[PDB]
Amino acid sequence: VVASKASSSMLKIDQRNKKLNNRFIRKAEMAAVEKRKLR
Amino acid sequence: GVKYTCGACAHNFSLNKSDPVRCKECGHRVIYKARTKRMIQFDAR
Amino acid sequence: MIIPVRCFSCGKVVGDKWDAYLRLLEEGKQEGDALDELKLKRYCCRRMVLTHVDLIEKFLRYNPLEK
Amino acid sequence: GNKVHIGKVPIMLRSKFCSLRTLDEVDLYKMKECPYDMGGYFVIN
Amino acid sequence: LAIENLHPDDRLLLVDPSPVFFLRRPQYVSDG
Amino acid sequence: DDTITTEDCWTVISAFFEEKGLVSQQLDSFDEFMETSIQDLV
Amino acid sequence: VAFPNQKEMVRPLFVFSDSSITHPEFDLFLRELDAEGLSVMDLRDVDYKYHQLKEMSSRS
Ligand SMILES: [Zn+2]
Ligand SMILES: [Zn+2]
Repeated sequence: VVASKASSSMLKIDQRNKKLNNRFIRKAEMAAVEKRKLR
Repeated sequence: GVKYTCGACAHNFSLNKSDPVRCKECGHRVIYKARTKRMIQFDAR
Repeated sequence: MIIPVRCFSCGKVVGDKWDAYLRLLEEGKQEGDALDELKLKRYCCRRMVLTHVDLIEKFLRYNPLEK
Repeated sequence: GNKVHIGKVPIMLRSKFCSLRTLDEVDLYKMKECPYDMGGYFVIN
Repeated sequence: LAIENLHPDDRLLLVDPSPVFFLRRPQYVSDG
Repeated sequence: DDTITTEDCWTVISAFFEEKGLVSQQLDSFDEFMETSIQDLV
Repeated sequence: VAFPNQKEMVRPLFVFSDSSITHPEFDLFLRELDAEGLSVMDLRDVDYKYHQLKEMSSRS
C-alpha cells in the first residue's frame, strides 16, 4: 500500500484515542453507576 | 486527428474516425477524450 | 475534502495549521491542548480544525487518469 | 447431452458469485471500486 | 511516571487556578 | 465477576456489525438462491 | 542492418536517431557503396517505398 505519512499519523492517533476512550468512558460509567445505586 | 486516453493504462493515441474504439496496447474498450487546448479562466470567487 | 483556507465565521486563516495539528496529536497531546497551542481561541475557529474530515487521502488512492 | 446453456442470471454485487468478493483492499482501488460500497444491488443495463 | 504515580497529597497540591462519560475523544477511522 | 456497563454493550454491538454488516440479509438471501434454490427449482 | 563497408548487424530499434541524415553522412554512405560496388535505390523504388509508408501509416 505504502500509506502516506498523514494517514499513518491519523491511524496512530485513532488507536490511541480508541484505547483512551475505552478506558475513561468505562471508568466514568462505573463511577456513576455506584453513586446511582447507593442513592 | 483528435487525441484519446485509455481508461486503464492511460496511454495517449489518436483515431481517424474509422479505427475500432480500442486502446492500441492493452485492448481496453473504454477511452476518454483529451482536454481542450483553449484557454480556461476562472474568477477565483 | 481538504482543510479550508479561512474559517467560515470570522475569516482567520486555518489552512496552514493542519500539518502542525496532526504533528501535535501524534505526540500525545489532547485535542483541546493541541488547538490551544496553535492559538485558536474562538470556538468558531476550533470547530474548523476539530470537525474537518480529510477525504483527499481517499481520492488520491485512485490511479491517476493520465501519465 | 452435456452442459447446455439455458440463460444468464444477474449477479448481486459483493455476493459469493461476484468478482469483488475477493481482491482485498488494494485491488479494489485499481478496479475503480469504492471500498465503502456495500453491494447488495444488481446492475442491469 | 505520570500523574497517577504522584503522591495523593501531592496530587491534592495540583489545584486548578474528572472525565465525563459523554465527551468522547475524536476518531478518524471509526469501526465496523 | 464484574458488572457489565454500557461500553461493553457497545463492544458487543461493534462485534455484531463487524461480522454481519448492514446489508447482510440481501447477500445471504442471494447466496442461498444461487447455491441451492436454482438446482431445486430445476 | 549492415553498413556497406562493414558487415551484417542485428540491432534494436532504439539505436536509430530521430535526427535527419546530414550531407556528410549520405556522402560517406555513397562512398562506402562505391567501394563495395553497390548502387543507390531507384527513384521509382523510392516512390514505391514512400507510397508503402504512406499506406501503412494511414491504414485503419
Ligand atoms: Zn490502454
Ligand atoms: Zn473563526
